[PDB]
Amino acid sequence: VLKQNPFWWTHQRHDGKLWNLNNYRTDMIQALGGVEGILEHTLFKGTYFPTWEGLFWEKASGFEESMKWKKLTNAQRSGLNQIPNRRFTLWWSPTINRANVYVGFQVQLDLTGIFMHGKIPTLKISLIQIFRAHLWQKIHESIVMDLCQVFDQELDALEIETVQKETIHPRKSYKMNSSCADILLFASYKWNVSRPSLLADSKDVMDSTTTQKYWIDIQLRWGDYDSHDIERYARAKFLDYTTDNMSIYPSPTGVLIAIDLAYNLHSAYGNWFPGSKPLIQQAMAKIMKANPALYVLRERIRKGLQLYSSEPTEPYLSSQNYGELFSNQIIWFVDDTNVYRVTIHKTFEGNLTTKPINGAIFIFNPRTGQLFLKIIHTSVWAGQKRLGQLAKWKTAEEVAALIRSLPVEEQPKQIIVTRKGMLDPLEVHLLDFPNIVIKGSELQLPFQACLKVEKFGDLILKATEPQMVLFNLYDDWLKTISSYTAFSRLILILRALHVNNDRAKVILKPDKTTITEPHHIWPTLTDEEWIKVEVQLKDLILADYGKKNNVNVASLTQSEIRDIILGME
Amino acid sequence: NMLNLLIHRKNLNYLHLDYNFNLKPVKTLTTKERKKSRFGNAFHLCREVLRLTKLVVDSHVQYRLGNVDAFQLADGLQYIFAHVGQLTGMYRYKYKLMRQIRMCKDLKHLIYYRFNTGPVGKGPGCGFWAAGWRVWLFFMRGITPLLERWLGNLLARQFEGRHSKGV
Amino acid sequence: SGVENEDQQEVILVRTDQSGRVWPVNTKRQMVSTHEERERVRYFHDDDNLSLNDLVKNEKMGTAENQNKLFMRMASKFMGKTDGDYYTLDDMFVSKAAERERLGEEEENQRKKAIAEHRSLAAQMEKCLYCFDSSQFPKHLIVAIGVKVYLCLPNVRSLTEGHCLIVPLQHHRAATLLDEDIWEEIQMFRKSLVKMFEDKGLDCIFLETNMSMKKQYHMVYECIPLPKEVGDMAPIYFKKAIMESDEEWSMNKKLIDLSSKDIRKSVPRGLPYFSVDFGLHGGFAHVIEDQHKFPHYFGKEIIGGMLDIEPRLWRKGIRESFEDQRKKALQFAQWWKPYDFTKSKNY
RNA sequence: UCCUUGAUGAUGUCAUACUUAUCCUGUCCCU
Ligand SMILES: O=P(O)(O)O[C@H]1[C@H](OP(=O)(O)O)[C@@H](OP(=O)(O)O)[C@H](OP(=O)(O)O)[C@@H](OP(=O)(O)O)[C@H]1OP(=O)(O)O
Ligand SMILES: [Mg+2]
Ligand SMILES: [Zn+2]
Repeated sequence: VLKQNPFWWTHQRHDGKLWNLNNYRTDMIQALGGVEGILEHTLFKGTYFPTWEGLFWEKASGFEESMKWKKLTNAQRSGLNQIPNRRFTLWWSPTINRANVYVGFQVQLDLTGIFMHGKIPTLKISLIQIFRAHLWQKIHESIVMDLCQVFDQELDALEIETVQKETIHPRKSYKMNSSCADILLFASYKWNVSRPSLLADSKDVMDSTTTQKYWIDIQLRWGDYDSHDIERYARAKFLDYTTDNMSIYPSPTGVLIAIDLAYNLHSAYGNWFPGSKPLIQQAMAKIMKANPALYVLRERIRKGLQLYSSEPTEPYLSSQNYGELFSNQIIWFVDDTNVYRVTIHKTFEGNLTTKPINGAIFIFNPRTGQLFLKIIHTSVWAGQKRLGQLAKWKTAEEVAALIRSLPVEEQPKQIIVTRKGMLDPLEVHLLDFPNIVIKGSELQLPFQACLKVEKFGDLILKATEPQMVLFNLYDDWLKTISSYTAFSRLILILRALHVNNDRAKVILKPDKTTITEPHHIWPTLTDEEWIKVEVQLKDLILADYGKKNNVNVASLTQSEIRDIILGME
Repeated sequence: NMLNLLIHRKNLNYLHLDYNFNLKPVKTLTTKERKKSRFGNAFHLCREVLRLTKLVVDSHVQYRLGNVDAFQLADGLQYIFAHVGQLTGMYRYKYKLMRQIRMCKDLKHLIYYRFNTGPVGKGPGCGFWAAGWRVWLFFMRGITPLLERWLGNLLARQFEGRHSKGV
Repeated sequence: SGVENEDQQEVILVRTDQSGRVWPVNTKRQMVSTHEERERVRYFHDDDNLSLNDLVKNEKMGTAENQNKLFMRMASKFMGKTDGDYYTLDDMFVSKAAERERLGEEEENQRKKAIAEHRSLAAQMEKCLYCFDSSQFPKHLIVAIGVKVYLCLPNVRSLTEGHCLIVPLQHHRAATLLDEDIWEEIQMFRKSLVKMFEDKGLDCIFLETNMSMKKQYHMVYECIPLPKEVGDMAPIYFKKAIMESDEEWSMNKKLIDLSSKDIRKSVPRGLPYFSVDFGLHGGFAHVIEDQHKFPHYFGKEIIGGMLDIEPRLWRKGIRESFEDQRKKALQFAQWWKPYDFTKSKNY
């Protein structure tokens, strides 16, 4: 063999590994500074992952693939020899592109507030691709508009007349030398502001009142390892911009806000007028985690880094949240479990083939009990019927069109989805409605079992035209009990329908003289009878869980029983 | 005027030399225009030397306009001479200048430690530009013949023409 | 959306990304003008068409390449030479911002991607052993049928005695790509097969090998019963052999533990993951890079070495009598009579 | 009041088969 091996004297099939370097790797991490001290040299903060634990790297989808195996002509690897190094050079870019590592002329990058020390081979391409399509300008005007719309809803708590956004020349975002005014405020009588201080300072209101005029500035930097202290940067740019002639401000009594795009740090330094510092704190904390332009920034950074993460996501509804279902907000549960349903039959050749059945979209209110059943007829499945996957898109489209037709009073605040694959299409189809929070559930609910009821099934199977049908699963319960008592009752009923589906029907209908009404779903019982049937269905859930898991239900604790019945441990 | 008369005699209307001696293309160039407009170390050495002198002379102009100060002028000149390799970029077109650049860094370490001794802290405030001034004039003492020869052969090739297989 | 009448039918043109999400697909260079009066004001040809909401949409729908499409174009021939300094690959990338050939971008995306994906998927479906209405589909190795998943038996000599498979109805290519309704029903077959082999005195090893996720292979969830005196020695073999698998000096730290994290929230949607679970306790997982130093079997080889079986079983299989020897289904169906949960009609 | 030489259904239309500014990277079948 032409290859030379250094392990010429052994083989792992026979001798074994003979060296192990995990202590070396462990205190290599501990010698470099720990993971925290290592990842500040990186663009980890620019990716905005909460933790570093489940981060997996992905060299399986780069340019070194099906093309670059057999490209041939090895003079290809003369200009494009630095292309495997791009991702690496992106990742450690806050330490490659420092002032103290390259003594150089330090040009500015193209349409950015990024400065490139020296001529790093693949860094400029990566920065052009991440700030493709004027992303600095769009990040700046999205933060100005967000801070204005924050000030567009706190008028009669402070002393105002009208906030006003200047339409300055667009080429001020990527201008480090000087700026103009990102918003101007217009106070009613006067503001005895304080003095200049920081965004995370405590106290001390004082000097002059400065009628009608108040400016903020917004400086977006691209920090490196040496300089990413955002507070010192903010105060330095304040003291330089307020005391020079190239940059002239309406009043001398305003604040600038400095945002480091590379590290997702933010701060401010200026004259804070009373009741604005604890407003701007909450505002900027909200904006740094919901801004759609910073989202494009973060996803383009992760995109270019090819770096993934299972274990953190958006924070789910998982277990400890669920008491927040019953607030004064409009919350929806959406279930598309039964949308693309299929029935299989044999042909004359014998081979099994698949014919669809009519489906439904299950929208439930966990705060009133109002139900939206959207029956999805077969005649929208004319166009694939072999694989599916457009179920997700037709479901998201119908939910978006339903919210579009719904008035603005009953529009949801949160939409909580049972199947996590819907979290991404709705997030597209609800870009028209930005205030809707879309949250996943680790707590799986038996909302598929609701179509096991004969009324729902006979409605869906016999239909020939898509229709929106209304219900209330709290039939007359809210006259006597609460929304969460009715909800836990409904979860007990639907879980017992999912488990046995017939013994629950026998126990809920033990007598012919016990009746149910055509306006309602479940039989009319007094509250003592409801206590009886709730204990009975609780027993149906727990006994069959213990049978399916070879355990006794007389040993289970209250939290374990709650996790069995309500959700999943 | 000399540098952009050299630009305009070569018909390179798509380049622009600004007033601080930064050479940038006006538009996006074809391959033929990019090969035509590549300059050498003579042009860029003269351009960066003129950048350093315009930095010095503009410091003096803002002193003489009444804009800055006497002390801030002295500290600005001391920065300029401590940071030629960070303000100009002369090193890219002649690399041996690192010999000068490191030397100025050494003088900045020598002076500041003697300057910032007692009550005086680590602020900017130090214009003692005699040392860096000497270092960058002794550089010019030897770069004068090299650049005069290089610019002379540049002009002689522009006005006489290139001899193909003469040499 | 797109139609493309494939020989009589209608197929809704859709594209899949890395993460297995399926998006609907709607339907000489001139060196545009990438400056203004002396100042550079845009890089690519369409830096003023895209709005912020349009960037959010194209960031969600957009597949995770965006370097590859440019590097394919600037890697080709007749394209000068990077001469070290003054013309690097950086300003070569700045110079290649042309004016794409009147919706040629949407043309190449739609035509290349939609047609290619459909063509590949169709071929896989046609020759898939699974996805009931296919060409091969033995149909007598079926033992179970569920709401959305079913038991099957392998088409070959079947390595061990009660070797079986847990296959979904449709192509889904991974377990992390599954929805919770399919996954909770695969877990019911798993908890029933464990209880069937535990009372028979055997043990269970559930394999899931998922190779490169762009050839559209059908998901199949192995179940290989081996005797309990060998299955208590089974995490030792897989623990030794996962760490003496893939490309040494790997990135992602081989042998992910799955004791209580159960790959759905261990391996990100999109990247290969060999995984092995021992009975009801989760075992290990191994994110696969370098698809040549990792066999597509890898689990039947470790099980086949600890049972001392010949290598013709795990690679390429041995075929059987096409109806006669394949009535081990008869033997398996009288094993799986007490533990069937998919019916109640047993009066 | 000139001036120069011939090779056996044809001709046209329709249908079928064989190679991309254009790219992706490999398996069948009997004892
Ligand atoms: O960051 P440090 O290691 O403390 O050194 C800095 C640095 O000088 P060096 O280049 O010698 O490190 C500064 O210059 P640059 O960082 O801009 O090159 C210089 O200030 P100048 O910029 O004015 O040279 C500053 O001096 P001082 O801190 O006295 O203002 C000096 O710090 P030390 O003086 O503490 O070495
Ligand atoms: Mg060449
Ligand atoms: Zn299939």
